[PDB]
Amino acid sequence: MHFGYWTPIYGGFLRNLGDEGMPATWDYVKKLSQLADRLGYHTTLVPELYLNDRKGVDAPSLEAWSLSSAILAVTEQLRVMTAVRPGFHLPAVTAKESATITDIAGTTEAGAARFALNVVAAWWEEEARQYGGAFTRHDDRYRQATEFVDVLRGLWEHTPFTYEGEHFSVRDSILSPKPGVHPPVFAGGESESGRDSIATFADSYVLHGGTVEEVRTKIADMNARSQRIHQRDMAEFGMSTYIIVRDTEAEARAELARITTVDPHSPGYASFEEFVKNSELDVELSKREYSVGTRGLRPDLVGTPEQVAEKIRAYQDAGLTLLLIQCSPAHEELERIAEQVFPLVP
Amino acid sequence: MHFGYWTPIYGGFLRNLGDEGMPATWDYVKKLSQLADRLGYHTTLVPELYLNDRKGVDAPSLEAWSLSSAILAVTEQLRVMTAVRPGFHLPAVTAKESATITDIAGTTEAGAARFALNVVAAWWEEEARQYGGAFTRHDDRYRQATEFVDVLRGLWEHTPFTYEGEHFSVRDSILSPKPGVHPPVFAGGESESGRDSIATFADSYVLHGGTVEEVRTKIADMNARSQRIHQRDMAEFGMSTYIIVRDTEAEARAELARITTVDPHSPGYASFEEFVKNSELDVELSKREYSVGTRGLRPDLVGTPEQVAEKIRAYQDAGLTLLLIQCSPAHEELERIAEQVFPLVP
Repeated sequence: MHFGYWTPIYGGFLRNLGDEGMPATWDYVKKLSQLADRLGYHTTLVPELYLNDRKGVDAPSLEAWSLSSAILAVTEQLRVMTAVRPGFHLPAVTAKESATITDIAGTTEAGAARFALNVVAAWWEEEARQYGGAFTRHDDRYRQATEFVDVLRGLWEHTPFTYEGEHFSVRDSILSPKPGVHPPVFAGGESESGRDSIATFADSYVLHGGTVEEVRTKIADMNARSQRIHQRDMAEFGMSTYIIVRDTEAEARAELARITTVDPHSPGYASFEEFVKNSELDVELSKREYSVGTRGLRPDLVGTPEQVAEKIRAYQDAGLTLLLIQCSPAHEELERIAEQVFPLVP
Repeated sequence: MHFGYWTPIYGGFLRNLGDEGMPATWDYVKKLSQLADRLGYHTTLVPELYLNDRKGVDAPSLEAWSLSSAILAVTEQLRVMTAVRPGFHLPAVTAKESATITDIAGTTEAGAARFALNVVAAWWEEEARQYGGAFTRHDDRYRQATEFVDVLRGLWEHTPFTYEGEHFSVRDSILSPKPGVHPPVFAGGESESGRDSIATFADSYVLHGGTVEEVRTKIADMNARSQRIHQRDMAEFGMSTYIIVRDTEAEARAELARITTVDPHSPGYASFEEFVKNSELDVELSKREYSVGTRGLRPDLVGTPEQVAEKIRAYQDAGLTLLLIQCSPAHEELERIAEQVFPLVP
């Protein structure tokens, strides 16, 4: 079980509250990344959005690729998983940028790649209008993600590489040097049609917060699809989840109530209606499920370190290999998890 | 007189030779950037090209934006001037990436911006075919650079910002937070039609290697254009030049002969014909002028520290405020310049 966390690029993760002692500045991100790297966190997910989807469109937010490159230059072992939307990027330029970031980061002590990519869809239509991104329809959305990954892979292995497609196309392209260890491709998308495409192009899978049976079922389904396409199980499985660990379960449950106290005028839910409309997920999201992220409290990792470790161990047996923890304040909470929960989860 | 230098992203600057003890790796770039920052170098120019134009298309090369972000995270005072081609970027995404890099870098002791942009044209047509860039020519090339900068400026000052143009367009776009000190816009382009557009959108000007009279005339011409458009002189003037400093002038001239020894099988001149065709400069380049860069040896800063300092002082009186020095090996040569030439040039 690898322990990861979300990098706070929006000044927090709670849509009901404002200040969480997590400023959206490089000063805070550097301190947090260096602390997590020292504590033994395996990976950090840096989401890619040019508008703050947690505190309001006008609230301060950091750019994913520049921040990711800077984090890797000031850390030693922490892997940086960076999100990427095909509609906002050229795959040939992205492949070159990724190879350079692989060199800047190097590899872990065991020779594993310190940089990964999360192929996410541009669900926010207003963000695409504002930042000039190509908004795609769900069947062509999954085909644009396949073509983008085919060009990334093709350039990292072949010299020259040529590709022809409806969304992306390259002619006799030369990329030198190739990454030492190629960045692993992670992807998330619960559409039934998209599940087959994601099983083909991605190495590992990302999932939103769910119960132990929902996670076991979805991991088994993805491995079955990957077994029919490539004759292999998927390399890693990460779940985006919110964690609340305290000395007593009553303190943990009091903090749950505090963060779920709905403020009617909170601008955090600006992107909620657009997420419901243009994020084709199997089950539609409610306003309460969008309080800390995308079903961050559904796994219910709220309690004492022993209780939370017991729940984490059940996800490990269900097939989960990585957690992508959302905290508040992350500088104090990630240290608490490292000290109290990490030894209990082998 | 501010002393700057070119970051070696192609494994050297000499098209006639191969190995220059300057590997195109982050290990070398980090050592070089940290050394230059300690020595007192003001700025470093990181060119943007996805193919190696100095050692052959298939030779190893580093990506400009990821490397620039990583350099700024590991330095304290050195400013990083990064090149940007409008045909390979979305100006709204570039404005956000630039604001985040401004936060990662912070400011110098005097409160000046540690990140600058060099608006360069996509002259390499084969590179645009390979990496999916939008190749423009003539009035479209200069109109695309004006629109790109108008969107960058508009997003850094106004909230929301709207722009309409043939190349770029944005609708009610929100960018938060704005950079503390906006990145200064540098530009290079000797076309007479392009000179008026560059004087309008850019804060400072970049020039290729030239004589003291060529530089004096061109700086005066640019300030006269800027005076008619904005009623002000341009902020800075940088010249890309190659330097050779030795204890004796005979040693310096022997090194000049060594680096200008043409090798018939050198793959460095792969982009020479395409540079001559699609660069759009007042004077066409010869093969000998493309040996170390773009007329890097035309200023002739070859000699003893006293002789080279005397020549630098004449450029300072002609109107030049910044040098963008090309070295080989840069780790030894930039230290030599800092020790011997820096005190002689006040």
